[PDB]
Amino acid sequence: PKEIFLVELWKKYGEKAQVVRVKRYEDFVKLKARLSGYLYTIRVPPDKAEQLISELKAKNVKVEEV
Amino acid sequence: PRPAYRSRSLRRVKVKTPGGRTVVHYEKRAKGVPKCAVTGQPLGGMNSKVYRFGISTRAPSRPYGGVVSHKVLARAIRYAVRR
Amino acid sequence: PLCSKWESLITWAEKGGNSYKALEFREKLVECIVYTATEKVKKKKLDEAEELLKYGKEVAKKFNIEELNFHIALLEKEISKIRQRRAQAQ
Amino acid sequence: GKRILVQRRGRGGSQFRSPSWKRDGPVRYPPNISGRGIVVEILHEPGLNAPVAKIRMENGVEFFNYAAEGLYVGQVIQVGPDAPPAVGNVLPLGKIPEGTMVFNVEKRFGDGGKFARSGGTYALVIGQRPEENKTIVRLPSGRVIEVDARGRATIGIVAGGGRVEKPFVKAGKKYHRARAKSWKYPTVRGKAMSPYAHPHGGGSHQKGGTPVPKTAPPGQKVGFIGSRCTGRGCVRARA
Amino acid sequence: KVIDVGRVVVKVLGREAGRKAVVVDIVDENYVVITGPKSLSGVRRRRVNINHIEPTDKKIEIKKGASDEEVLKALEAAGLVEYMKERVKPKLFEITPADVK
Amino acid sequence: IDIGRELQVAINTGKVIIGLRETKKSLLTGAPKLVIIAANAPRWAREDIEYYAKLAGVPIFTFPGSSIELGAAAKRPHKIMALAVVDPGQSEILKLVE
Amino acid sequence: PFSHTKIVGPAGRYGARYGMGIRRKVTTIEVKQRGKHRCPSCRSLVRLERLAFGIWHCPKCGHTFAGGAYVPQTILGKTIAPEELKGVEAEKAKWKEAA
RNA sequence: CCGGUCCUAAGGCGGGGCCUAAUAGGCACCCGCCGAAAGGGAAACGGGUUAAUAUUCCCGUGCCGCGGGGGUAGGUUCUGC
RNA sequence: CGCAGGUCGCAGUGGCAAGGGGGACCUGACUGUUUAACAAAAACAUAGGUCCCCGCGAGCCCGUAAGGGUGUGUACGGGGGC
Ligand SMILES: [Mg+2]
Ligand SMILES: [Mg+2]
Ligand SMILES: [Mg+2]
Ligand SMILES: [Mg+2]
Ligand SMILES: [Mg+2]
Ligand SMILES: [Mg+2]
Ligand SMILES: [Mg+2]
Ligand SMILES: [Mg+2]
Ligand SMILES: [Mg+2]
Ligand SMILES: [Mg+2]
Ligand SMILES: [Mg+2]
Ligand SMILES: [Mg+2]
Ligand SMILES: [Mg+2]
Ligand SMILES: [Mg+2]
Ligand SMILES: [Mg+2]
Ligand SMILES: [Mg+2]
Ligand SMILES: [Mg+2]
Ligand SMILES: [Zn+2]
Repeated sequence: PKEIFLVELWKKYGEKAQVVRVKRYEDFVKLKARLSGYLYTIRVPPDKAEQLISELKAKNVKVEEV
Repeated sequence: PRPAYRSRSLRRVKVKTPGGRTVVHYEKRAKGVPKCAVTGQPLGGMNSKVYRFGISTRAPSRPYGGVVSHKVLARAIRYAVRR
Repeated sequence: PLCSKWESLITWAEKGGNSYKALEFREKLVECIVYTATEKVKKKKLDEAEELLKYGKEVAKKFNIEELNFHIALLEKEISKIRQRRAQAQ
Repeated sequence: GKRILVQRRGRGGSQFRSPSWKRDGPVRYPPNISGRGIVVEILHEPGLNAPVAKIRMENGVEFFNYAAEGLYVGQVIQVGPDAPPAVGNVLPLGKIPEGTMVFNVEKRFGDGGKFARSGGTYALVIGQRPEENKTIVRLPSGRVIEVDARGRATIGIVAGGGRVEKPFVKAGKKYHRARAKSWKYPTVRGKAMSPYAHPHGGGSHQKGGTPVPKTAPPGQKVGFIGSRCTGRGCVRARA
Repeated sequence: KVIDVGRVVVKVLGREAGRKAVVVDIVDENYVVITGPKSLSGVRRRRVNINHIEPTDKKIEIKKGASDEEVLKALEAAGLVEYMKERVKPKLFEITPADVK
Repeated sequence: IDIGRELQVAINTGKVIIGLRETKKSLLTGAPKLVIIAANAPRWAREDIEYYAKLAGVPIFTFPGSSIELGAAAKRPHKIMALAVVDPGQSEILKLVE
Repeated sequence: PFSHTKIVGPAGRYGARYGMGIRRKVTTIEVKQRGKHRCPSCRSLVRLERLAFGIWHCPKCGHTFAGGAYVPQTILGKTIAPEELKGVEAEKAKWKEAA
């Protein structure tokens, strides 16, 4: 598993993800793109998390709450 | 296996697992770093710890790279320039 | 400071026009600052963590990185909690 | 059985053989070294009697020599007839001037060197008979011998002298040296044996043996073997 | 002085080590400006520590702050274009640890 | 000629650069009148000084002692491979060239 | 004349074993072996490192060389030294002749 | 992806050759091979499961070697910054 | 690690754990080795001393021989006695 910090970098992997898992906390949300090779995790603020899940569902990537 | 672990060729590492157990992992020791062909000292930029063979290492950007140090290279270049 | 090599690599890549490498170097610089600060705070070396966080604030101002500000805010919240516990116990 | 230890030695058992795998190689002159060379290493060799220099010739051939006393790493040595007779240089005996201290002398050209190869030893170049291509030299024993003038020798004396003056204070020190050499350590006296195992073994008051002739067969040829004499009188008659 | 404008030097350290260049400017006692032209030998114009350059016997006539094509015409006047293109080859087998102590 | 006393006079009165590195830099960039090298100087330093001095046209005198005795003659408590006489103030040190 | 002993200094590790004559021989050799020597190259008074018997090393100038088994230079070895390291004496001779 | 399997050590075996009345006896020579489940040496861990296997089965997360495809940096007289 | 005070017992390193000491002679210097299954020693070995055969195509030894060990060595050395 690999960790990314920049949303712009992380979107390149998340857009090709087989699934995007979402884990929520009081201050931040972990978004985990599961690809064939790696699991890319990014911790984002909740509002940016909502925007990224909306964009991913727009691109028709599967999203699951874990 | 067991006599291979009784020998001290591998490192005995004790680790606590997420299951609450303590286990001993037998891990390899690091390989020696490259040395200068004249002085035998470790070469700068190539002395990171490596634990297995077949890992490509990037030499410093200089003529002769990870073969001789900058001191030997500079002195040899001076001798050749005069000679 | 600690991630000055990352700053120099970022500017060198941007001058050379390597946008992909510039993005990778920005990610590496953020990783440098956030990982070092988080390890310092977990070990409770708050003075070193505060110096790293001030440097990260300057770097985020210099490079326009929002994720650095967000993670710095989380770390400063943790530092405030640690200092509050220390003051209460002492 | 009944075969004595000196008879058992010739079979080539492991306790009598030399562990030459502990050494990097023979210390001999290669056949066709010439020109200038560089002293790159001075090393200890297990079981040998002197430090060994590694010489890297200008054409890439590397060889082992015994280090002259005073030889140092990075030194430039000369090999061949044109080489000056300075220390560390390898010269023909015919070219080497009289009165010179050489070492690793070759009896015939190309054998690698035979005489004056121990630490602190040297041969002295006494004379030159160029009409029979011979060089008269005095060996470390004091014996005067003729050698091939086309043979090679090194100028100087072998380093490591004085190694035997310091006593081998414990039996353990000699044990550790013997493990690197070929010696079987330790040795039982003949008269401490029984008669089946040694000619001197046996009686209630055990005694040594008088000298045996030079024609004595193996197993009988122990003790003094055809000696001209023995003792202080023999040393006096020698001198 | 040896390290002077119009002097042909060889860089000893760094990536461009063993490459020839021409000294075109003087900064101070520690630094001089070299540009043995990057199209010619491969040494881009920049400052260099004088301890990292080895001066040669050869020298050409140019003025302080001389340009790359100025150095080029000076080298072709001296007939030194191929000497500038040649790269110095060290003999690593000769060096012993006494030389780099 | 007292080499030691003249070198003291040159040190106190004129300009004498001490040290192999400073001597090399003065030979490369400055114009010293004389270079003095210790007799037991190493091979690399001896050839470096000889090559640079031959390029710059600056004479080299070989001191008749070692680095230690050169430093002692200069009254420094340390060693001296080489020195550069760049101003002979009140000394006759430059007569050693001949 | 030693750190804590009167006469048996370097041989003090042997206690009362091996005999007075043997211990005296060992002390006599070892006081020269473990003393300070003048390096043949840099002429510094330094404790040279004996890497093996006959192999000596100067920690100041890095001079590695071959010498005696327990002393860096033997009595015979001093007279037959390489002429490269006797440059100071040759300079002294030429100075005394020319002046 | 745990060991063998690979490598060489001390050493050994086979063929050619030489020796031998002769061989199934000897070996300095030449050639090949064998020789370590404690030496050197590619890469896997945690959890769960069975009456009995568990780094082997299952879940999760990976690594190595070999090969291929796409993108990219780079190259396309000449050289990467 | 130390100081002051108080206090109990027959007993305070309270159990556990845990040197008896000294003088003189013989003998082997010492550490070490030895008769697996009746002998551990004053026996053997030992460092040290000394003598002998040997300049290497040597000396000594093994093999029927081919050949081999000492020897990847060289008198500050190999071998052989005391
Ligand atoms: Mg193994
Ligand atoms: Mg290992
Ligand atoms: Mg043995
Ligand atoms: Mg008996
Ligand atoms: Mg008889
Ligand atoms: Mg009999
Ligand atoms: Mg008898
Ligand atoms: Mg095998
Ligand atoms: Mg079971
Ligand atoms: Mg008890
Ligand atoms: Mg006893
Ligand atoms: Mg005992
Ligand atoms: Mg018994
Ligand atoms: Mg008993
Ligand atoms: Mg006895
Ligand atoms: Mg005695
Ligand atoms: Mg007798
Ligand atoms: Zn020195």
